[PDB]
Amino acid sequence: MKSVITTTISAADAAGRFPSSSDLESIQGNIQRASARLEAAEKLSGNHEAVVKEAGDACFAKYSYLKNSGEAGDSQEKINKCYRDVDHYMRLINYSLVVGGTGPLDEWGIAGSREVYRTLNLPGSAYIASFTFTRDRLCVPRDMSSQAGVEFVAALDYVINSLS
Amino acid sequence: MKSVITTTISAADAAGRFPSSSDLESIQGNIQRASARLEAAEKLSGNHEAVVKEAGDACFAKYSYLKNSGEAGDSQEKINKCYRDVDHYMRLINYSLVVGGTGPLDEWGIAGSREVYRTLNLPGSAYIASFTFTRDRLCVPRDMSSQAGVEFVAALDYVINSLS
Amino acid sequence: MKSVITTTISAADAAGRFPSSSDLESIQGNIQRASARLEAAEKLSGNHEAVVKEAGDACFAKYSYLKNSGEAGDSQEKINKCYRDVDHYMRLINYSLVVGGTGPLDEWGIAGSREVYRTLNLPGSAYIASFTFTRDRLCVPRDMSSQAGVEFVAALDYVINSLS
Amino acid sequence: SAADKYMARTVTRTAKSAAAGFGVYTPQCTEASGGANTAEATRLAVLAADFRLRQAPLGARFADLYETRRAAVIQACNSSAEEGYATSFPSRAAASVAGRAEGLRACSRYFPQKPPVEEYMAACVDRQYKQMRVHGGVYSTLCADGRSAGDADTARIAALGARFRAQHLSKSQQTQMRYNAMSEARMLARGLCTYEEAQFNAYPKMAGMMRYGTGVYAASVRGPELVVGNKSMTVAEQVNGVNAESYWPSSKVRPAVARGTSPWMGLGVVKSYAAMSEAAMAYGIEQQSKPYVPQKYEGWSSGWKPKSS
Amino acid sequence: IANPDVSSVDYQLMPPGSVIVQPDEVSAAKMLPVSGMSKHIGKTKRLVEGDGLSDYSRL
Amino acid sequence: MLDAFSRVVVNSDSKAAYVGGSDLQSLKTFISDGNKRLDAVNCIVSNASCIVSDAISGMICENPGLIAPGGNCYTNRRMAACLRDGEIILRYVSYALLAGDSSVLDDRCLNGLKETYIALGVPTASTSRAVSIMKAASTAFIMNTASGRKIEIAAGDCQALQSEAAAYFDKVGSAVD
Amino acid sequence: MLDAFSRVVVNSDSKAAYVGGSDLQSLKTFISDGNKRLDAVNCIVSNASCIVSDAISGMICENPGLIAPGGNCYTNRRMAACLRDGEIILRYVSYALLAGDSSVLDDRCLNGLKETYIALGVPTASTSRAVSIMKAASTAFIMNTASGRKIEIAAGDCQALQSEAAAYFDKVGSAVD
Amino acid sequence: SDGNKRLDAVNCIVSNASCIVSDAISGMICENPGLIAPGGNCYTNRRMAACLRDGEIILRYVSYALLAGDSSVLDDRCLNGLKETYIALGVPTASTSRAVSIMKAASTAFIMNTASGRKIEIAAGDCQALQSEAAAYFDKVGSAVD
Ligand SMILES: C=CC1=C(C)[C@@H](Cc2[nH]c(/C=C3N=C(/C=C4\NC(=O)[C@H](C)[C@H]4CC)C(C)=C\3CCC(=O)O)c(CCC(=O)O)c2C)NC1=O
Ligand SMILES: C=CC1=C(C)[C@@H](Cc2[nH]c(/C=C3N=C(/C=C4\NC(=O)[C@H](C)[C@H]4CC)C(C)=C\3CCC(=O)O)c(CCC(=O)O)c2C)NC1=O
Ligand SMILES: C=CC1=C(C)[C@@H](Cc2[nH]c(/C=C3N=C(/C=C4\NC(=O)[C@H](C)[C@H]4CC)C(C)=C\3CCC(=O)O)c(CCC(=O)O)c2C)NC1=O
Ligand SMILES: C=CC1=C(C)[C@@H](Cc2[nH]c(/C=C3N=C(/C=C4\NC(=O)[C@H](C)[C@H]4CC)C(C)=C\3CCC(=O)O)c(CCC(=O)O)c2C)NC1=O
Ligand SMILES: C=CC1=C(C)[C@@H](Cc2[nH]c(/C=C3N=C(/C=C4\NC(=O)[C@H](C)[C@H]4CC)C(C)=C\3CCC(=O)O)c(CCC(=O)O)c2C)NC1=O
Ligand SMILES: C=CC1=C(C)[C@@H](Cc2[nH]c(/C=C3N=C(/C=C4\NC(=O)[C@H](C)[C@H]4CC)C(C)=C\3CCC(=O)O)c(CCC(=O)O)c2C)NC1=O
Ligand SMILES: C=CC1=C(C)[C@@H](Cc2[nH]c(/C=C3N=C(/C=C4\NC(=O)[C@H](C)[C@H]4CC)C(C)=C\3CCC(=O)O)c(CCC(=O)O)c2C)NC1=O
Ligand SMILES: C=CC1=C(C)[C@@H](Cc2[nH]c(/C=C3N=C(/C=C4\NC(=O)[C@H](C)[C@H]4CC)C(C)=C\3CCC(=O)O)c(CCC(=O)O)c2C)NC1=O
Ligand SMILES: C=CC1=C(C)[C@@H](Cc2[nH]c(/C=C3N=C(/C=C4\NC(=O)[C@H](C)[C@H]4CC)C(C)=C\3CCC(=O)O)c(CCC(=O)O)c2C)NC1=O
Ligand SMILES: CCC1=C(C)/C(=C\C2=NC(=C\c3[nH]c(C[C@H]4NC(=O)C(C)=C4CC)c(C)c3CCC(=O)O)/C(CCC(=O)O)=C2C)NC1=O
Ligand SMILES: CCC1=C(C)[C@@H](CC2=N/C(=C\c3[nH]c(C[C@@H]4NC(=O)C(C)=C4CC)c(C)c3CCC(=O)O)C(CCC(=O)O)=C2C)NC1=O
Ligand SMILES: CCC1=C(C)[C@@H](CC2=N/C(=C\c3[nH]c(C[C@@H]4NC(=O)C(C)=C4CC)c(C)c3CCC(=O)O)C(CCC(=O)O)=C2C)NC1=O
Ligand SMILES: CCC1=C(C)[C@@H](CC2=N/C(=C\c3[nH]c(C[C@@H]4NC(=O)C(C)=C4CC)c(C)c3CCC(=O)O)C(CCC(=O)O)=C2C)NC1=O
Ligand SMILES: CCC1=C(C)[C@@H](CC2=N/C(=C\c3[nH]c(C[C@@H]4NC(=O)C(C)=C4CC)c(C)c3CCC(=O)O)C(CCC(=O)O)=C2C)NC1=O
Repeated sequence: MKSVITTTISAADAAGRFPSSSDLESIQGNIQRASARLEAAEKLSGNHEAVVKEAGDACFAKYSYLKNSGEAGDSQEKINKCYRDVDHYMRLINYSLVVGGTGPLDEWGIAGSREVYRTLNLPGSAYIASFTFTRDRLCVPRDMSSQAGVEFVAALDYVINSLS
Repeated sequence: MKSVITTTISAADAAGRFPSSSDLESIQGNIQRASARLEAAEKLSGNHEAVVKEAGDACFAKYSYLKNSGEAGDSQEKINKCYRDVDHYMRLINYSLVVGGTGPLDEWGIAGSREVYRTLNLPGSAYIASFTFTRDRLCVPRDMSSQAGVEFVAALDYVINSLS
Repeated sequence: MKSVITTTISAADAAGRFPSSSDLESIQGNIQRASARLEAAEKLSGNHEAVVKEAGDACFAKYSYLKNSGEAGDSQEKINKCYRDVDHYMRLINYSLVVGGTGPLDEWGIAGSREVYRTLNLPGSAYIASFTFTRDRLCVPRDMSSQAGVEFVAALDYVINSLS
Repeated sequence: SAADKYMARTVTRTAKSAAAGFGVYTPQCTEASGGANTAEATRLAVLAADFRLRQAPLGARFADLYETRRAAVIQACNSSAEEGYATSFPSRAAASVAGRAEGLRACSRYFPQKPPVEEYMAACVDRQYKQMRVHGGVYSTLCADGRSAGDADTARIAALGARFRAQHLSKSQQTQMRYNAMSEARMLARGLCTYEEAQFNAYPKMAGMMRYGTGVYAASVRGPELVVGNKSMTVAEQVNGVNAESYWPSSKVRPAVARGTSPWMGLGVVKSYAAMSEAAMAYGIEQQSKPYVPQKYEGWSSGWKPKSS
Repeated sequence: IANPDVSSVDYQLMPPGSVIVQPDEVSAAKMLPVSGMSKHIGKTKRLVEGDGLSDYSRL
Repeated sequence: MLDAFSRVVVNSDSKAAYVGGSDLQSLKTFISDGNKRLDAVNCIVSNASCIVSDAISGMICENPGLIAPGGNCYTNRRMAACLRDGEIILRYVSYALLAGDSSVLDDRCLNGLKETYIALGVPTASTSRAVSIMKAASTAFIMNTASGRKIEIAAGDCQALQSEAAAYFDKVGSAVD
Repeated sequence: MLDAFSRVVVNSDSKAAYVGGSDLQSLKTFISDGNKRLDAVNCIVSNASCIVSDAISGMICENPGLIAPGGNCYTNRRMAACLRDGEIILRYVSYALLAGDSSVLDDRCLNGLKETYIALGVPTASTSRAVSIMKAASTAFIMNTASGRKIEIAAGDCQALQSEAAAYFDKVGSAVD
Repeated sequence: SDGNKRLDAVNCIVSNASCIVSDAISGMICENPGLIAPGGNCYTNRRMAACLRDGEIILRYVSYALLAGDSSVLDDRCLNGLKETYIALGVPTASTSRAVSIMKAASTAFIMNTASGRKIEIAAGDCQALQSEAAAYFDKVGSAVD
């Protein structure tokens, strides 16, 4: 998983050396930004269930045709998988938000997503509809003070730019 | 471009030998199946324009939402690009149909298609709707006698299984 | 669909010539008898439910064996089919009454009428009983003017003489 | 294609424009109905004939092509534009062979009978077209008398009243159809043929009796134009029409399939994630299922009595 | 203000599935505490924390 | 137009061999099953307007949108052509029950009908429904299990020939769909 | 083949209702506008070879490449079929002016003409030009503003009926293009 | 010449507004199942209220268009960019275009009294021109929503 610690230890391991003061300053920065991000993670684990509701409901609020034919949303069960995969992505945003690099959200969600989503009849645009809805529902000065919100925006940006 | 001739010549070149009787039997089979395939190509160049019309009109007959919002079909001009890309694919079916291998249809249409279509928010399901419409409009015993039709089915099969 | 104007247009069309003064006189007579026709159409559209009600009630009043087993309108649904058929008839009498020729009543109601009834073991004489009830009952002056009355009776007579 | 179709239609219109005179239709040709019975029955006989024409095997279409092409080349002498029309537009050429054969009044039924040996010879060549239809003991289905029980009775009636129509022609156009029928039978006489032209000489009925071609390929091209008339449905409407699942059968992408679970084991982790629970929603759909359809005829009148069981 | 004057959505004409009704809290005890303040029932819902600001000024 | 005889003769012609023993033996089972086929065709013929009337009126009762205004049964002449078409379908099914081979039924009606009904806008699902109703009705007559007509024949098993008739009706219903 | 009457009857048939008051009221305005339509059709008929000759010779004078060698007017028989076709166009427009509905004109000529002229090589822009000349000429006869003929009719306003005739000619000119 | 007839038409469309607005928006909801469902644009009570308000406003300014008899009143700044606002609030535009079409058809059927259910008594006339002005305005706006 790519984090500050793994990048600098892996880079010093590729170097063949003891970790000099550069890596020490890097993990110093990790323990500087840590509090702002972890506030974001605590609040995400706070109200994740309503994030599932508004996220998926906006996801079919944009595209209605998925509920129309047999294609990707034929039954209520496939819609359960819809909400399910959205909660997987939010759980990975919580994980990468805790780690602070995009490591677990990359190796668990993004890697090999394209063969699966292409193989199955799923349009990434509905996921992107969901995530753009979540970044449009960002209550900064009232819910996630300033920079917690910023880190949440950055991670979810990375989600969309990975998928699109 | 993968054809019979290029596969056997390239394979014999990698072998480091003159072309023995095996390659000769391969091109014997090419000149056996040639007439059936080329009748298909002549008829395709016959009525390709009506293939554009029915193909794209069925493509928006299934999915109407593309004409609804700004996403992929905002204007009449993007619909002209829709019919345009369909004619590219039919012209590549004509090309690979003449060559007889899937060479030009692979290197011209399929190669790197997924980064482009994924990048520019282009759904594959509408293409697949168009091509499945064309294979459902196969007039075999009256238009494309038997095996010309069969070769056309095979090429268009390869198109869908490349895209999906 | 037969009318004055369709007969004369089809006539001069059959000659391959422009419409002479004779066709002009014919459509002049159409716009002479027009107001009597449309007066009858207005009153028929006024009170059609009572006409169909008296028609079907007198139809089963003459023939009671229709409600016998299993030969005819023995159930509520079949008698509902009776009243809706009579309605179609008065609707077609209104239609040809507006047209002024027996065209739409012929091509919609009369054509193939004989074959359908025998197949369904539908007696035409009971239809005749219904229409002749509505024929005998009408008063030329009270409900409407005599000329419109004449037109209405003539159309209904056509129905009878086309039925059996 | 449809080019051929419109050309055929207008050549039939200029064909049947003859004999309609100047407005008075000359009932010598154009009634076609007889009584009311056969008035409605000729429409079903024509639709019968057309569908049996496209039932013809694929081999007969092309023999039909070279016969009608040959005939239409004889129809126009020199006339490079016209032979160009005969080569370039096939169903036009069929409508011009048949349409010429109409506008002349050359056909046999339009001939009345004044002598007997004329109709004996006519009966012989009649039997020749009968033999060229029915091959082997197996009856050809170009015959097409019955389409249901009782239609060909009305074909009898129409044929015999059609024989009665031949007599009340003006003798002018009767002598026209004699000389004119002779000329036609020498146009398409298949060579010079002293015996054919002399047996035509003594017998103008026999000059009428030459069936050049048939209507297989012109029906083949058109297909259903005659029934449908003007109602070619667009692809957009035809996909969204009644025959959606049959017009375009392969349209579906990933049909959802419901597996046959036992009710005892729920098999795993599922959340309804729905506004209404499945139990409640299935209940609502089953309660609201099908409204009693109220009917106007049974509607309460002024007064009323409630019926008693 | 958003009030339609001459206006009726029928909700019987809709297809049988597509009438969905949702309750914020499915309980008695939590819709009304013993004291007056409520986030669901009454005029007391006006006095929740948050929602004091407005995002329609983006037009 | 090929019966079972012409099927064996055409297949032996493609093989270019003589007819032999086993093929003729299966055709001997056909000849021994002859009178059963004769009585079967007699049963389906002697119930024609029966099966057509009940079948098509049942088709309208199943889906009442056909008699609705704008439907394909909505005209009196359209109903006439409807009943007539069902009658002709039953007629060629009866010819296929005589023949023992469906080549006649492939050549008369199965060729050109789907395209036709697409060109007219006849609902193919409803026609497949009516052919299915004529299937179950006709097999109920061929087992003599009609609950309003029970005619006297000596007892024999005819489930195979009934499956043959169901194969013809399923050939028509698969043809229109 | 549908007039005004059959248009109202077909629309009321699709609605499946009776004819009623307002539709018949609009058709009463048709009957009250009857003699104007009669005299209008008489004016367009009594100037036939007039309009065809001036129209097509004007078409050649606008674009003289038609009479140029290799053009579609360049043969004597081609000029014959040219004049004849213009005459038949004017004929079906006259039928549509009698009918009050363009269904006859849609069924006679308007269906299948563009693909025909593509098949024959007839320039569609030149035909649209000729139909436009017949449009302005015919409306100039229908307002009685012809600068070579001024016949006696009593005064009335017929701008709406003139717009109807212009709708027929614009239907033909839009049909060929 | 129009006067009491054009005023009569405007009074026919105006004293039929409740039926016309709730008609077209209820028929719009019926046309597609998703709007009603939770998370839909028109799921909450307030959003449905603004939906009916927008229907009433469209029909109201189309009625104002008729008395003046000129399309200039029908346009201007509030209407213009309406599409910019409906994009900036995520409002579906195909849905609105359908509702405007339904309002058009109900308006012409009221203006010709062919609508079965209301038979207000007026002496008969030709009004086709004015009907074409009514449908003219509804497809001006119906082109502007898309
Ligand atoms: C873990 C991360 C996380 C978030 C980022 C939030 C995001 C979020 N906000 C709301 C919900 C809300 N958010 C806001 C906020 C807003 N008020 C405005 O005037 C502004 C536009 C905006 C602040 C900038 C409001 C007003 C609501 C309630 C909306 C309503 O009920 O109408 C909801 C629905 C549940 C609820 O009502 O609380 C959610 C999931 N919740 C989370 O769990
Ligand atoms: C660790 C992270 C992680 C994810 C993010 C998911 C991603 C994912 N989703 C599916 C599978 C699926 N995902 C969906 C979801 C969708 N339904 C729609 O209408 C929308 C387009 C979309 C919700 C927004 C559906 C319907 C399926 C089943 C597809 C099918 O079987 O046709 C599958 C295949 C296996 C399966 O069937 O479950 C996978 C790997 N799974 C994971 O392990
Ligand atoms: C040699 C083969 C060959 C092809 C097959 C095409 C494929 C292709 N299409 C586009 C590009 C495009 N293709 C479409 C087509 C679509 N519009 C829709 O509504 C449908 C989903 C779809 C038609 C079925 C559109 C709209 C664009 C422009 C996309 C955009 O700019 O948003 C592009 C990017 C360059 C461009 O803008 O033209 C390419 C490479 N090009 C090629 O060179
Ligand atoms: C659209 C066409 C149309 C018609 C032609 C009439 C026909 C008609 N008349 C009556 C009904 C009637 N019609 C008459 C008329 C008669 N009085 C006599 O002395 C004479 C025999 C006769 C006039 C010549 C009478 C008296 C009644 C009432 C009969 C009764 O209630 O006893 C009824 C039953 C409903 C009613 O009571 O009004 C109907 C349908 N109605 C229509 O809708
Ligand atoms: C009862 C009286 C009676 C007749 C008089 C003949 C007339 C006649 N001849 C032919 C048919 C024919 N007749 C001829 C004869 C000719 N060959 C030539 O070189 C000469 C021009 C000419 C002899 C002088 C030929 C060649 C055919 C066949 C034409 C063809 O198939 O191309 C046919 C069509 C049927 C057929 O093919 O046989 C008929 C009806 N038949 C009759 O039933
Ligand atoms: C010219 C008209 C004509 C017919 C209509 C048949 C009638 C017919 N059927 C059988 C005879 C028979 N018919 C049947 C038929 C069946 N029995 C069943 O239980 C099934 C319901 C049914 C399936 C078809 C059977 C089983 C026999 C007796 C077995 C047999 O003879 O093969 C016989 C033998 C003589 C007799 O029984 O007296 C005859 C003549 N043959 C004809 O020549
Ligand atoms: C090179 C590839 C190639 C194709 C894929 C076809 C596709 C195609 N088919 C048709 C046209 C047609 N295609 C068919 C075929 C049939 N319709 C039926 O209902 C039957 C089920 C089916 C035969 C099995 C028919 C009947 C038409 C003409 C009418 C129609 O559109 O259905 C047309 C319009 C031109 C015409 O009328 O011929 C085109 C472009 N043509 C080609 O050249
Ligand atoms: C059988 C054949 C036949 C005809 C051809 C007409 C001819 C005709 N037109 C009018 C009458 C009329 N015709 C017109 C028509 C005209 N309006 C103009 O602007 C143009 C100059 C012209 C159309 C091209 C008008 C306006 C009247 C009424 C004149 C008036 O009352 O001032 C009248 C007097 C009766 C009436 O008022 O209707 C007659 C006989 N009538 C027939 O019976
Ligand atoms: C203050 C409110 C106010 C109104 C609401 C109108 C009402 C009104 N309309 C007309 C009169 C009329 N109104 C109409 C209207 C039409 N007829 C049709 O068949 C169409 C359905 C409809 C299209 C709009 C017609 C045609 C007339 C008669 C012609 C005319 O007077 O111009 C008259 C003339 C007097 C009378 O008829 O008694 C009046 C006062 N005027 C007003 O001052
Ligand atoms: C003229 C003798 C003749 C006939 C009648 C013929 C073939 C043939 N055409 C026939 C029909 C037939 N052909 C026509 C041709 C026709 N229509 C026209 O407008 C003109 C100018 C025509 C021919 C001169 C008509 C009117 C009919 C009557 C309509 C009908 O009865 O179907 C028939 C009658 C029965 C049948 O349809 O088979 C037959 C037997 N071949 C012949 O030589
Ligand atoms: C005077 C107006 C007139 C006609 C035209 C005929 C038409 C006609 N053909 C019939 C029936 C009929 N028609 C043919 C076909 C025909 N016969 C052949 O042998 C060959 C080669 C044929 C095509 C050339 C056959 C095979 C039959 C069945 C009777 C038979 O065995 O001949 C029947 C009987 C219908 C029925 O059984 O219900 C009629 C009415 N009848 C008329 O009154
Ligand atoms: C209300 C709209 C309506 C109809 C119309 C009927 C039509 C109908 N008849 C059936 C089937 C059916 N129909 C008949 C024929 C019929 N019965 C007889 O005894 C006699 C003398 C007959 C002709 C008069 C038979 C013999 C059967 C087989 C069942 C049986 O044993 O009766 C079946 C069952 C189909 C199946 O098994 O898949 C149907 C749906 N049903 C409807 O819902
Ligand atoms: C030198 C090559 C040449 C021609 C040929 C003419 C052809 C011609 N006639 C016109 C138009 C035209 N033509 C006529 C018909 C004509 N006038 C009558 O008064 C009578 C009795 C007529 C038949 C004999 C009328 C009535 C008009 C309408 C203009 C007018 O009021 O005269 C127009 C105007 C077209 C338009 O408005 O778009 C043209 C181009 N022009 C040319 O340049
Ligand atoms: C099953 C889902 C469903 C609906 C909901 C309706 C909705 C509906 N109403 C229409 C159109 C329509 N609606 C009304 C208003 C309505 N009629 C009245 O007589 C009174 C009193 C009314 C309010 C109570 C009128 C007046 C019309 C015009 C047609 C007419 O004359 O009735 C139209 C036609 C639209 C068009 O012309 O483009 C539709 C689709 N249709 C559906 O399929």
